[PDB]
Amino acid sequence: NPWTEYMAKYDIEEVHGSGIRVDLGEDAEVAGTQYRLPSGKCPVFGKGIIIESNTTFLKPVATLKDGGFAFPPTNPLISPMTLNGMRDFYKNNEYVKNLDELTLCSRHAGNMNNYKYPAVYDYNDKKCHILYIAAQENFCFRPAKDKLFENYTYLSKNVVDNWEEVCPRKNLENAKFGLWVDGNCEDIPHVNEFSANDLFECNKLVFELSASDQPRYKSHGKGYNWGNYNRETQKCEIFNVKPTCLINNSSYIATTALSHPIEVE
Repeated sequence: NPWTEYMAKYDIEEVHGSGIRVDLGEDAEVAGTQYRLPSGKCPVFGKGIIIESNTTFLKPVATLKDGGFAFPPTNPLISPMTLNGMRDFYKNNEYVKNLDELTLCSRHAGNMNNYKYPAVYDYNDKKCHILYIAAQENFCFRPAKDKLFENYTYLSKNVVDNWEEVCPRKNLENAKFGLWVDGNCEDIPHVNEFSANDLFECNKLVFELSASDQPRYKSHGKGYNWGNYNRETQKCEIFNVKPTCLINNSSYIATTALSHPIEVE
């Protein structure tokens, strides 16, 4: 199989290793009590938390419906923090100061106190928001990809510093996910067809069906994490087994729950 190295980043069980829609893949103790928390190794592009009721989840947590999920204002301001603020903050730490923006944001969040907070990096403002609340679905709320969340990036304490190399980001244009069989890339045999107006809607549906750690209930990255979008027939072909090759097909764009809902390569 000549695709093995190239397709490794799409083996989501291995490279991410946790829930995507809801990531609660590890446990940590804070003062004699066991809590679940995000533990996936890849960033989740376009993911945010919808609350319905009229205020962003990146608003600071209340000090409940008054506020959001994020760290409350501190002194000096640890959250939110700009990329350049973080680089200045850590400018004496050669192991941290040159990290990519997402890994930096993850490490920054994890530098607060066993149990390490997840984060969201917003590419719009170039700000890292440490999330005080690690819950992702229930205040009633749910995780989602939305046009408003497009530049948000949901980050666990475990985001690897080489995610650029080993994690999905972009959708693959003119390409269809497949299964390497006997020296040839074959179609995924069974797919679950969801109609979708565009790639974004397909990416949002794959995310909705993807690996989830909320209904000892961990997904470990298993689930409907992939979709082939036929842009001609407007079908989001969703499946739950890892792809092991690509088929060239101008009609398709290959997406994953982790991938950005818009960017193509």
